[PDB]
Amino acid sequence: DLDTHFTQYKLARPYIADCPNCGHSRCDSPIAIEEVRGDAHAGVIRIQTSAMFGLKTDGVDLAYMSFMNGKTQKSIKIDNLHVRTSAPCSLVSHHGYYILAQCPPGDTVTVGFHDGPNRHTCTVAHKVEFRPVGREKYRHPPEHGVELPCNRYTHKRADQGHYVEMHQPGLVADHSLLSIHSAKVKITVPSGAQVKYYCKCPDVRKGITSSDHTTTCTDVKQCRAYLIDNKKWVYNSGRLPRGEGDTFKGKLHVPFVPVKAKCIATLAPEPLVEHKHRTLILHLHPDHPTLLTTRSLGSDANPTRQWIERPTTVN
Amino acid sequence: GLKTDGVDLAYMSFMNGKTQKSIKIDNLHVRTSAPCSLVSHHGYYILAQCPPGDTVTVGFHDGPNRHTCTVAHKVEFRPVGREKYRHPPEHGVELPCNRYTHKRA
Amino acid sequence: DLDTHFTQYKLARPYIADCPNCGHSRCDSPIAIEEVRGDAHAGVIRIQTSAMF
Amino acid sequence: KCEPSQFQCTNGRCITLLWKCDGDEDCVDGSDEKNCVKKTCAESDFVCNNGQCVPSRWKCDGDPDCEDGSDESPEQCHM
Amino acid sequence: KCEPSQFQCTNGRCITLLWKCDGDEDCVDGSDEKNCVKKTCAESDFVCNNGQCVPSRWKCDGDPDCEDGSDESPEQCHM
Amino acid sequence: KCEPSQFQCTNGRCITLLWKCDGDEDCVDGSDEKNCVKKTCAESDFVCNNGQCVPSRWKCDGDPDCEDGSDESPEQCHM
Amino acid sequence: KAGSFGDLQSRTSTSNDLYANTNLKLQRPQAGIVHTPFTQVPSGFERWK
Amino acid sequence: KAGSFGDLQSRTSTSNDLYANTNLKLQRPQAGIVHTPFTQVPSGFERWK
Amino acid sequence: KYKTKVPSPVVKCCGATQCTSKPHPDYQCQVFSGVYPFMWGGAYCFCDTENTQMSEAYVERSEECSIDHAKAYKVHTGTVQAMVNITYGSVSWRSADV
Ligand SMILES: [Ca+2]
Ligand SMILES: [Ca+2]
Ligand SMILES: [Ca+2]
Ligand SMILES: [Ca+2]
Ligand SMILES: [Ca+2]
Ligand SMILES: [Ca+2]
Repeated sequence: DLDTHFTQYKLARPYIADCPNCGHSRCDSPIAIEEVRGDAHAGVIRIQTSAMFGLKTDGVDLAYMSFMNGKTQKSIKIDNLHVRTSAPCSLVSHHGYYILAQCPPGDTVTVGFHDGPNRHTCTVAHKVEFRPVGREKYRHPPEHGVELPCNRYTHKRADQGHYVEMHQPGLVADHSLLSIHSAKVKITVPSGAQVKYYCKCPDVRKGITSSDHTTTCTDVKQCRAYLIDNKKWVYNSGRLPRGEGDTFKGKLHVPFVPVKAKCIATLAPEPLVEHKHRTLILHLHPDHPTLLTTRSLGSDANPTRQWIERPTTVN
Repeated sequence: GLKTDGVDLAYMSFMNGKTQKSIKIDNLHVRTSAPCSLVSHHGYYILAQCPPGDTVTVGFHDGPNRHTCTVAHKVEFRPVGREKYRHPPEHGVELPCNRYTHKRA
Repeated sequence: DLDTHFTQYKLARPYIADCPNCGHSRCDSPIAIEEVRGDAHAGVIRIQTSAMF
Repeated sequence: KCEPSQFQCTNGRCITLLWKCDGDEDCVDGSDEKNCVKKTCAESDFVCNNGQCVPSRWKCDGDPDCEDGSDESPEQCHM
Repeated sequence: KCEPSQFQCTNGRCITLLWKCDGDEDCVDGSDEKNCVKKTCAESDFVCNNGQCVPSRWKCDGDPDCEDGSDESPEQCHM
Repeated sequence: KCEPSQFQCTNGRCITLLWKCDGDEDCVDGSDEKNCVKKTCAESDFVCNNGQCVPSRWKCDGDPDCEDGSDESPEQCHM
Repeated sequence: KAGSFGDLQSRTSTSNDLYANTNLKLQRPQAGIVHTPFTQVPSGFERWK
Repeated sequence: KAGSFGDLQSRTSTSNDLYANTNLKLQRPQAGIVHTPFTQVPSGFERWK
Repeated sequence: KYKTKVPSPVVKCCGATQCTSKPHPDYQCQVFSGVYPFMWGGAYCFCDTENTQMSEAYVERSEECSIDHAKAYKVHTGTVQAMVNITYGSVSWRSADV
């Protein structure tokens, strides 16, 4: 069932963190790229974001995602969610904070999704590359060849013993809930949000309220506000401020853990052998850079090793 | 930014034949080797942040028409400093550079 | 005339054949790229598929 | 045609037993997601009218946590 | 202003004579596709209501083959 | 927080004073463009009913140069 | 030599007879799919060019 | 030597005692944004491979 | 291959903060003063030009260490054994390792 995998992820919520090159001027993005993993053997990468995929407030669904604008969590159907590095990658799966994709090599990682006329893009620099399997340096997995042992990120969202922790969110500063009532500033607290305040208009008047609390000073610029929401936890990123007290550790499983399976490698064309007195001549005609290693079966091996890129003849 | 009646930044004007058409900017795209991100546009001029490559294209969808043009122009990434990076980092050392203005003046 | 060049393609049908890398795991698709021909001088190419255009 | 510790759907492809109605249709026809029993809900959670289990802390907080909204109905919470 | 083996449309461009009424608009207005005669059907093909040539093997096959659906009419196929 | 020769938007960001309500929302919420007085129109231009200014030469030329069409109205043009 | 200049020789431009050695070798199909994989050295006319 | 082969040594794959010197140096966050930057030398295991 | 984990940094709005010496592989801790951070929805707080950001970090092994890793061995000379195939007379071949 879906509830087994989405058990602890229902207790969590998205967040807004710092993203460099979100548009052109490094805004605060609803989806923020953290900790790209790209060390498989088929060019398949795993991207962890700050949004939530495969989750809706009402119920779990694989065609609905959850994100945050302001302080309100919004749910939008996944319509155009794209990952591109230098060409548009074909994403495989998504589960909570994580996206799995199959990307061509390049120097950047980009994600984006629309809801209405918005764009919501984040780009984080990261050098991904294609890692072939075997002794031939191909640039794409072939139609046919020889099976070789390879390790790749599986597309199953099971537990598999790997965990990450989630924490209570830190105070979040909202400036939209401070307004002037008639000539004094007023605090609007939505649904028991317990807004903290800090005024230094003639002096310090720090304190915690839960309802109304019209502050007795003039300007909105000389007072700050916060918000302690404790309903849903968040993953402790490095782009979020920590809490005040001691914070418990959660246990959120990493869905797409690395496994070891099978990979397809290219087979080189057969060389043409010519026999001479104590001499072996190989006419090699390769299409990819190929490795040729020889040795002798005597007391000294005398090993040779060279990468063949052009059609050469070796004696 | 011009619609033949006033100033509106979500509108563009072009010519088909001898009639000055004017539509709304729906999908204006500039790509070099990956689709670039636009910054601003004012009159004849567009400003965009592009990856390196050998071609510069720009097109716009009027109705069902495509209306694309391409020119061969080699654009390179130019790092500032004594390290040759291929994309500006999240954190580092601030150094003086020269870029085109964000504003229209 | 347009009907002259379609006097033998009318009698043919598309077919479903396997191809590598549909999405992630190499399905059987109505589109199946065979014999990409790129021996041109301007970068132009001709692609033969299994669908009908 | 595989080991009895493996499962085969109506197409013929053989998958493992751990992929039996786990939520993902592994083979083409998706018959692996058809015939299995529904698990029971926890005692510490609150049961909705449609059966969506929510934690008991989320009951009577002034926010919808269910599709049917039975966790915030006046019948289930005296106001 | 070109060779007699070439054809010139009204704009001024010159195309070859093989590109006259062959199916595609080559220059802007497509004047080569405006004034050209129409050839007959073959003797082995059946002519539908709109004039399309379809083979007689496809006649009364139970499936729509013509544009107007005249290949499966009870008027032209005695039932 | 910054120099009085720099403008501080109400979020907290400080921009320069040459960027004072010049058309672009330079801060996040766009409080820069809200409070500055409107500039006068040119004396050699015809003032439209919507505040726009079009060149006199363009008046009664048979082409609508205004948004509301007040430059080609029969009340404003005597034929 | 199948990869240098004479991997495909025809007596005229439209001759029916054709000499061709290219080290073409058949490969086994894998995992139960219908395709014919082969393996051969690249062309000698491209390598000469 | 933090960059060649022994920059991360553990006795067992399920062990709990780790030795790792990777020249990890924290850096100052700039321009008033909430992030934690650092710098360190590249892994010796990926260099050895 | 290692993986470095960064916890959430603490932000003291106007004051000072210190950190202890936690037992961790390659543990690092610092204090940066006068940052004035800018989150979404305005600045974080009011106490100008003196603050404190901790931003600790520490390293750990990665989740790919269970799949591919290099094992370090020290050798010492041991046994040599072989498998022989033998026959004699009218008795057929029988094999056993020695
Ligand atoms: Ca399943
Ligand atoms: Ca509730
Ligand atoms: Ca034509
Ligand atoms: Ca028929
Ligand atoms: Ca402005
Ligand atoms: Ca006019």
